[PDB]
Amino acid sequence: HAVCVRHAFKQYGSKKNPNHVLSDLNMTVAKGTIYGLLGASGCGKTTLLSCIVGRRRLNTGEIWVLGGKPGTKGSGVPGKRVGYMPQEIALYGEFSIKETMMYFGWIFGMESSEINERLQFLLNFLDLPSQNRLVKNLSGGQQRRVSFAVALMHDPELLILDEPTVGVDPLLRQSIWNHLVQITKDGNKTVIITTHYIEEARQAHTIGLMRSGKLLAEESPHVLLSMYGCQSLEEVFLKLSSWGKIKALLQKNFLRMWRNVGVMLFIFALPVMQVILFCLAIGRDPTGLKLAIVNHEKNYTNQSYQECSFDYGCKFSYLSCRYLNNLRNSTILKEYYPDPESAVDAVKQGHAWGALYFTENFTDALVARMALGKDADPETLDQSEVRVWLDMSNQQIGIILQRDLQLSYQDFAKDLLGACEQNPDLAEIPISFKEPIYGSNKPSFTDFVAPGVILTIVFFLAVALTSSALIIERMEGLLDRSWVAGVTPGEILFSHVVTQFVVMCGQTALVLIFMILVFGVQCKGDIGWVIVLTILQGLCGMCFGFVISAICELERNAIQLALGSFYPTLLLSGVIWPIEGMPTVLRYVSTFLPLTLATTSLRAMLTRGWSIAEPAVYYGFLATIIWIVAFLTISMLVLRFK
Amino acid sequence: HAVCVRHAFKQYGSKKNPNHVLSDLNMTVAKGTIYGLLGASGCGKTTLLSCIVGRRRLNTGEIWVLGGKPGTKGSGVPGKRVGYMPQEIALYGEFSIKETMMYFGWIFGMESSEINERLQFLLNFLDLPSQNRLVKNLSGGQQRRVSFAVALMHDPELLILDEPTVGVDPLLRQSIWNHLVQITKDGNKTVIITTHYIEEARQAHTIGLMRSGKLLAEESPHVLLSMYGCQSLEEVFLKLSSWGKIKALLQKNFLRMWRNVGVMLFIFALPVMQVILFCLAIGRDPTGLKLAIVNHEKNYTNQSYQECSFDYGCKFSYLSCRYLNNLRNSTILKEYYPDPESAVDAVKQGHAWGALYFTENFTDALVARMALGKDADPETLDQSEVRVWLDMSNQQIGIILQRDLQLSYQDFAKDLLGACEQNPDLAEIPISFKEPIYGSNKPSFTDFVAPGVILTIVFFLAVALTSSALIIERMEGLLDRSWVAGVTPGEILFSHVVTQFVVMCGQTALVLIFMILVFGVQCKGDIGWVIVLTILQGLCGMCFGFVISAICELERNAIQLALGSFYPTLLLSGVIWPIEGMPTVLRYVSTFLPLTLATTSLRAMLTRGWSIAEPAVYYGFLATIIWIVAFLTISMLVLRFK
Ligand SMILES: CCCCCCCCCCCCCCCCCC(=O)N[C@@H](CO)[C@H](O)/C=C/CCCCCCCCCCCCCNc1ccc([N+](=O)[O-])c2nonc12
Ligand SMILES: CC/C=C\C/C=C/C/C=C/C/C=C\C/C=C\CCCCOC[C@H](COP(=O)(O)OCCN)OC(=O)CCCCCCCCCCCCCCCCC
Ligand SMILES: CC/C=C\C/C=C/C/C=C/C/C=C\C/C=C\CCCCOC[C@H](COP(=O)(O)OCCN)OC(=O)CCCCCCCCCCCCCCCCC
Repeated sequence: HAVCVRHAFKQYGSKKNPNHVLSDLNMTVAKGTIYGLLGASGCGKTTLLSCIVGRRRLNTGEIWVLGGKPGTKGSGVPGKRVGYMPQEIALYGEFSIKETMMYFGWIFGMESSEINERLQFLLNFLDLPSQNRLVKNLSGGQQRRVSFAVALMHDPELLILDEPTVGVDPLLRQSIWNHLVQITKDGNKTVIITTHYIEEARQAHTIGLMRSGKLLAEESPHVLLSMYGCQSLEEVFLKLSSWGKIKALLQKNFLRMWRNVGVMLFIFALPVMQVILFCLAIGRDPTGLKLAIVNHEKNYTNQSYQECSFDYGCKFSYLSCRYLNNLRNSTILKEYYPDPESAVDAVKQGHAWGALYFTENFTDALVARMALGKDADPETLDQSEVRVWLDMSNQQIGIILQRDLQLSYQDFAKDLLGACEQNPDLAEIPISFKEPIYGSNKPSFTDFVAPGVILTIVFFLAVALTSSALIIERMEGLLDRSWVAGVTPGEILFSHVVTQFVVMCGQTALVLIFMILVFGVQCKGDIGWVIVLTILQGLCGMCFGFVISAICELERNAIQLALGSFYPTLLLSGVIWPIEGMPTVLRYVSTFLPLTLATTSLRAMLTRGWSIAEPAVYYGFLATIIWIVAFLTISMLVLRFK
Repeated sequence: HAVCVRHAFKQYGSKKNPNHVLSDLNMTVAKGTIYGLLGASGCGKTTLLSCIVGRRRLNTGEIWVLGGKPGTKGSGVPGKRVGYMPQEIALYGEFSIKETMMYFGWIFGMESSEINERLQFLLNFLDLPSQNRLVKNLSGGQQRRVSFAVALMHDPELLILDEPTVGVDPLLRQSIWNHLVQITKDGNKTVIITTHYIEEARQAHTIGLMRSGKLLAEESPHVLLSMYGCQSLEEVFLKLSSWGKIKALLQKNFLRMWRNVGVMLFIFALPVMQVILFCLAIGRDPTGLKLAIVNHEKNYTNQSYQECSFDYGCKFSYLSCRYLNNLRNSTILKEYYPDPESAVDAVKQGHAWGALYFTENFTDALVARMALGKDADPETLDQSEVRVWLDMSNQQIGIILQRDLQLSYQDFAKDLLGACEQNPDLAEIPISFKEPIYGSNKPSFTDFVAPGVILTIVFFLAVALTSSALIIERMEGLLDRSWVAGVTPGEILFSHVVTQFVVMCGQTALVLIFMILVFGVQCKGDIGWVIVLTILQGLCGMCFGFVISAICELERNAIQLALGSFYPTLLLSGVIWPIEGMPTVLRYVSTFLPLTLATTSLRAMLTRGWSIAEPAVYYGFLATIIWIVAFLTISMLVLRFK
């Protein structure tokens, strides 16, 4: 007996809306015959076929297919001994017909010599175009013909065809039925055809009519016609009551990316462009700021000329052009106005960032202030000071202008004394800053954000790749077709991890080369542990794509959940601002987030050179390991009940 | 004479590898009969039906349906004079059956009173569940029946049914065919039914067999059988040789998103949550910074207690506990260590950010330095100074620590004199900063990024909503089904712009309220023009969704195209860092980007209170207007050659 289903029962949904898809179903399929299964809808037959192949399980009843229970190692129901043609075209695009044949033959263990003979025979028999034509370039009928040829290549002892000829040319239909008759006759082969056609399954040696989840009758066609006395079948029906699989899967995964230029540009040319733009735009010091200078010790000539001239040695000739000489040249441009009212007006518009206004007696009052110290009259204290009106609406620019205007006075003051043979240490505030313990006196903001950009690119470009791949592959029956072919779920998962591991290693090479070698972001720590931490974040990101793909069933719902969690964690992990800004209550919560302790750990490796032994460094390695385990437990728990 | 087709030549390709989908094709449909079209594949017949309806145009020949050419004057072919049932289920999910019938009835202009009678009749006739059940909750065999009911409800004079009986129970197929032969009984009605199943189109009055893009024979079924002598048709086919339509579309647009809890949360609850997290974590000043104080003038008791006391009046008792009282209590936490080389070990680890180290001779050396002047010996200048070893690996924390330590010395110095009846102005550097022209002396970074975050949320929440809505509709056949109902593309586009405009107004109100009324972000300028500019950036975002949806056809390629331009534009529009830091060549390129000049214009209206008359303000209005027109032009050119 090819198949024996006895007292099959099946339920769907919850108790609120029970669905008795199968109820007390009996079925028998002998060896060497064709068994047509004609049903009204398209659900009971598909559910029965899924129970036969082993995908589903019966609530009550018994099944004996090919010798033993489906998928129990007592028989080879999922494997080379069965031939499956799904209702949908569960084929791979971007695959030539020859490549599809090779992939499935390797999955079935066929040698490459016989695959070519079978391919040539099937191409000659099924009226198909050249083997090199990609499947995505074919029409619906040719795609269905290729899907039918896939189920015939390994010569199984049980064929399960789901509407094999729905719109096939009538001559081709006749040839197909003749071939099925030839292979099934006087042999061990069996065919089980499921169709909505009532009038095509006349050549089936036994017909089973489905209704209300049970077989109304099951007899030979002409026997049914004679016994019920009807001219055609419709009148009778019109009654009022293991390394070869992994190698095959590895060459499929990499070839599914090479034929998508959009995918390669998104996961290999976007990080390179993102890193280039970040290192050129973020963190650098502003370097074009303009200042309106009103020097009343010199005559006004132009808005771009002042003839600031003085004597370098001594005698303190001007001291207003001498201060402006020490001003830093890279970030401040000098503009000249003849009136403090005319210079403040420029600031009130977008023509300057500040005003200076040296008074006409700046020199005399400044010398009389240093010489007569600790008892200077209020008149001197008012005529010897520079009056700066600043535009402090921008925080970072206001910081630079205040820093560069007070720092230039220190150099100016260290030049006045020292040119008259005095020590320059007399012009220093008692608060003296010694050599920094870490870093330097001129830090950069792009060194603070660089650790956060590296981890965010790797983490969230693996959530996108895994969720998209495992969802579009599951929705078109590609996973269910290869499961019947004999590919265990462990082998499906192993190949995805290896493929994703290699991809994330290429991204790590590109991101770290451009950040460090080209744009000169310092790495004072161990380069070996930076590579390990970046990769561990990629695996943690990949494990989050398992959660998303186990919850969401549509692409549009997965991207909302991926983007709905990428934004909040970016603003709480301290990538673009120090973690010390948040309140104490909000600082506790942010620590437990996936990327918070990993960004802190990477920032200490690069900016301070700390090793793995430091508590602040290995806390970012233990935090990723916990989240890898947590993301796997949640994903496994979701699949348990759903 | 309903449909006449003469010499209908239609071809697909680019004149290099042409596909002849149609050839010399003559076809006449007599009024008052049932016509079956029984081709093999599913593309030639579908192409012919699309030409008949009016969707497409031919290359040669004439098409004459119901009086005149389709889609032109002289006929009502696209409208209420035809009834179209597509090959795919083109129904709306999240719609009850009653709501679907009301929607399609309003499209055809029938009164809501007589829609009920048709609904009840069709419900009873087609054996369907209660009208309150959602379409998505129906099975696959009931959605086809609902589609058939939709195609039959307004009582047209020409029914074009595309395989209405795929998985229908025979007891219902008989009733459907009886209804079909009953309505078209010596009347004005015609049915054009196209099937792959030859045996079921026997009841049709006329049959046209299609092959290779032409009709092999077109005669009565019994005449076809008799003239060739065959018993069934299978052997014979073996031939080796406006208001009301806009109102209806607005209800459907506002009900599609109200019935999707995921969509409501993404576009209404995520912008609110994003604004809260940004205003609580980004831009604020660090607060818990710890310092390691070494004070050799006092005894050492604990790591948290030092018993610092002095005399407030005069005589300068300790002057090292006096300076520490002026330290800012908010940002600096004081810790005490016994040795100068022991507190540096705390900084080397993560237990502090700096060290202070007041010497044991600090009080006597400081009072002997300020009381001497310019003649202090080098020994005194070394014993009267505080030595700070800072951790400058963090740029932002390094600024606060240096600013607070230098500022506290000014308040300390301004307190020494003033308590001894001296002029406090004596303790000032000549560089004196007057009152800022714009802003205050303590600017906030979150005020710099807030104007850039408002525009980014609104712009990219419209690219997401517009691209997804217009891609799901087109790929599911819903756009084409309503076009045959008479809904002009002008009314589809007008009702979409209205739907998005109302949504972007609600988003603007939520973002502006949670930013200004709560969290107190300053708004100096006019609030009337802040709302206008924010909405104008929303319309530019929607127009970018037209370009994406007209270029991409799959869901996943629009996601990558949208994200592939979101990230590069964020790093070039000066949202998170001043645009003055970028190199000059990159600065010129960035000003032409969609969001650059708009962010600058909104920042000036918020932080300085500038009006529309300032060039820096209305340049952001001009750039948004120009990019709106450019985006609309690009979408039209793409739709021309595609
Ligand atoms: C995917 C996961 C990750 C993707 C790869 C990640 C690349 C690597 C990481 C890059 C980081 C490096 C530099 C970061 C520094 C940036 C500073 C910042 O972070 N700024 C902050 C603040 O400070 C920033 O301004 C605030 C920002 C957020 C703004 C909101 C934008 C939301 C939309 C984004 C674009 C559209 C995407 C299309 C999805 C369509 N969806 C839908 C489908 C179907 C339906 N339907 O069914 O209709 C829909 N309905 O609605 N939507 C529907
Ligand atoms: C970085 C990691 C951070 C944290 C780690 C982890 C925590 C654990 C993972 C936790 C995720 C949590 C809950 C997911 C649950 C259940 C979804 C699956 C059930 C059904 O929800 C349907 C589809 C999917 O159902 P689907 O199969 O596709 O539809 C049927 C198709 N025929 O869900 C969707 O769209 C969700 C769309 C998310 C919108 C993103 C913006 C969110 C803004 C803030 C949200 C505010 C919440 C307020 C609560 C209001 C309650 C009414
Ligand atoms: C904010 C404003 C920004 C800029 C202002 C703009 C002015 C113009 C905007 C122009 C953008 C438009 C069209 C671009 C062109 C053409 C795409 C559509 C044609 C055909 O591409 C097929 C499908 C579409 O076909 P599909 O529907 O998916 O398949 C159907 C199968 N039958 O496109 C896709 O793969 C989208 C996947 C995008 C990948 C993102 C990568 C981001 C980093 C790129 C790095 C540098 C790239 C260098 C180019 C090298 C070329 C080898």
